[PDB]
Amino acid sequence: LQDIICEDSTLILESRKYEISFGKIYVTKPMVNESDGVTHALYPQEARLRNLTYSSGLFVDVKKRTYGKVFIGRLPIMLRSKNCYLSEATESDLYKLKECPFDMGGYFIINGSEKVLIAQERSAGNIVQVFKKAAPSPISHVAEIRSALEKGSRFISTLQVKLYGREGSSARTIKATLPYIKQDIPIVIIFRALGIIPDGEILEHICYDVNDWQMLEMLKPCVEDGFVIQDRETALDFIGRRGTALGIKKEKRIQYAKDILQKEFLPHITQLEGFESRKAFFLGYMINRLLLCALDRKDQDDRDHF
Amino acid sequence: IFVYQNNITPSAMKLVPSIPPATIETFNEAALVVNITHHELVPKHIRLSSDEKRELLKRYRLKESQLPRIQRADPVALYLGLKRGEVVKIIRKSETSGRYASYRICM
Amino acid sequence: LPHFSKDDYSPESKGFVENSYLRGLTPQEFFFHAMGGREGLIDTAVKTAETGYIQR
Amino acid sequence: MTTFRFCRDCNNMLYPREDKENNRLLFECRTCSYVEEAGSPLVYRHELITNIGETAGVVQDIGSDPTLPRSDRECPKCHSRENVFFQSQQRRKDTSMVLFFVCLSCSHIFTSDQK
DNA sequence: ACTCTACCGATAAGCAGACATACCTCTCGATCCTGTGC
DNA sequence: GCACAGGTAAATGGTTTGTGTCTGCTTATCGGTAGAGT
Ligand SMILES: [Zn+2]
Ligand SMILES: [Zn+2]
Repeated sequence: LQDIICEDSTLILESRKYEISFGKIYVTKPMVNESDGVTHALYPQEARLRNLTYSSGLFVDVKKRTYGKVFIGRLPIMLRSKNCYLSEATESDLYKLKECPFDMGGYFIINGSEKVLIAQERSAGNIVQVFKKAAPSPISHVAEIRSALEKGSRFISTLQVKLYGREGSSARTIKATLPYIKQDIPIVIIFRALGIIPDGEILEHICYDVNDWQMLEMLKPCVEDGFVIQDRETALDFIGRRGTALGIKKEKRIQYAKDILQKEFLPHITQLEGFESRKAFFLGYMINRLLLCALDRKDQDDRDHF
Repeated sequence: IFVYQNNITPSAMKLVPSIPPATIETFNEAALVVNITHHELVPKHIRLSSDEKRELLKRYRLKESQLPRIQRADPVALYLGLKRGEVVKIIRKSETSGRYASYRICM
Repeated sequence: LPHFSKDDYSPESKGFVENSYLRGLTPQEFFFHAMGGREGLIDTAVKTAETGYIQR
Repeated sequence: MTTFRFCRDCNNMLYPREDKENNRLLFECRTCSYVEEAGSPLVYRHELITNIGETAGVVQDIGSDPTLPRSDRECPKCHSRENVFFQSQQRRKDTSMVLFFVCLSCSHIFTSDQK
C-alpha cells in the first residue's frame, strides 16, 4: 500500500507550479457509518447478520504546495488479519463475540457473504525458456523472456529470439523481436545499436569458448547479414526507420530508437545509463542458450516444471 | 491411344479434346507397368450397353442422377475407356451373400 | 524423484511397483500410481467428449 | 571453418579469397587490407555425427554434486576404487547408453566401452 | 535460333473461418450517469 | 430548489503461457511457347 502510494504521488500542473505530493498512508480499524451519521466498531458477526461489508477506512496525507489527513476510500479486511479484531482475541473473547474458535479466517466478508480468493497460477517472469516449434513452421527454436518490473508498474514485455530456417535449409539466420517493432531484426544489428561495433567483440560476447567451432559456424551467416551496418548511428537510424511509418524525419528516429532501447529493451536488468554492457551480455547469454538448444547439447525446457 | 514416356504439356492436353466424334486417350508407362485390374481389391467391372442401361433404369424405376457415381478420371474408368453417362456393372464378393452386383454411372 | 540418484535406470526408480495392495505401497510407487491414475482419468475425460461428438 | 581468422588491425574477421595471379588463397579484411599468405588448407569443415568422447565441462567441482552416483570401478592410472559415473549428455535418441567414469583423485575420465 | 516481354498451368505460404457428449441441481452479482440547466 | 439529456473516452500502447484440422482467397514463384533476324 505504501509502495503504491509513494510510487506516483507527485504530479505537476502548469512561476506557476502545482504539486500534490501524497504523503504517508495508514489503515484504521473496521467501522460502519450508520444512517444518523454515528460510527461504531463493526464486528464480523454483525457484518454477516446485517449484510454489511467488513471493510476499514484508510487515510492519506495531501500536503498541497503552490510554487491534513483526507479520506480516500474503504478497504476490505481479511478475517483474522493484523487489522481484524479477532487477531488478539482469546477463546473467551471469541465465545463472547459469538465467533467459533475453530474458525481459521482467511476470507473476506463483503455484503454479508464470505468470499475466498483462489490462488492464480502463472508462469514465472524474467526466466529464459527455449522451445522447439512445429516442423511445418519455418521457425526451429524460440528463446523468449517475459521481462517485468517487480516494484515498478506492470509491464510484461516479451523479447523473443527465433532461429529462422530448418536444419535442412541452409538459410540459417537468427532474428530478434524488439517491442513495438513489427519486423524481426538481425542480432548483429541490435548488438551494433548497443555500441559494440567490432564483430570480434560480438563473437566474444555470444560465445565464451574459442573451441566451439559449430556455434561460430552457425553465427557466420548472422555476421554476414550484419555487413550492411557498420557503425552505431546507422544501426540506430535503421531501427528508427523500422518503427514509426516515416511520420517524422530520420533525425528523430535515432532518438526514438535510443529511448526504446533504454526503456523497453529488457526492462528488468536496469533502466538508467550504462545499460549497454549488461544488456549486451544478457543478449549474448540468450543467444548462447538458444544455440546450445539447437546443438542438442541441452534439452527443451519443460513448461510443466513447478 | 497415346502412351507418353515422362511428361506432357498443358497445351498438349488442351489439343487432345478437339477431334469429334473420335476419342483420344493418354496413358503413362509408369501407370501401365502394373495392371490395376489384377489387384485383389479391384472387383470385376463390366460395361453396360444402352439397352441394358435402359432396362435397368426401367426395372428399378430410377433416374440417371439416382445412381452411384464414378469419376471419369478413375483408373478403372480410364482402363475401360468409359464415356460420360455410361453405366458399369460391378460384381464383388460379400461375406453375407455369395455374390453381389452393383452399378455405377460415369460422371 | 529427488530421492533417487542421477542416471538411474533401475525398475524401482522408473515406476515399477514390486509390492501389492494388501502389502502396501512405498511413497515412490504411491506417487507413480497416482500419476497413472491421473493420466487415466484425463484420458477418459477427453475420450467421452470426443466420442460423443463423433457419435453426433 | 574449424577456426575463425580475425584481422590483427581492427577486430573484424577475414573473408576467404584467391590471389589468382599467385594461385594462393588469402584472407582479407574489409576495414583494412591486412594481406597475408593465409597458409591454411582448411576452408570449411562440416560435421554430421556427435563427437566421440563429448563428456561435459567436467569442472573440478564435479565431485561436490551429491546427486551424482558413485561406483567402485578401478581407475586405469591411479588405481583408485572410487569414481562418479554419468551417461552421455547428448539430448537425442541417437546416443548410446555408455557411462563416463570420473575419478575424484586424479580427475581422469575413463569410459566403460569395453567393446 | 532466342533474344524483347505476354498469358497458360502448377505450387508455397500467408491471411482468416468453425468447434469441440448428454442430463439435469443449486447459488450469486448486475440491468449509468456527469456536465448542464435559471 | 433540485432535476435533465447525450453518449466528450482512452488515444494507445499493451500484451499474454500450451488449440489443431481442414477450408478458401490472395498473392509470389516457376516453365513454356509466339508476334521475327544474320
Ligand atoms: Zn581489419
Ligand atoms: Zn584416478
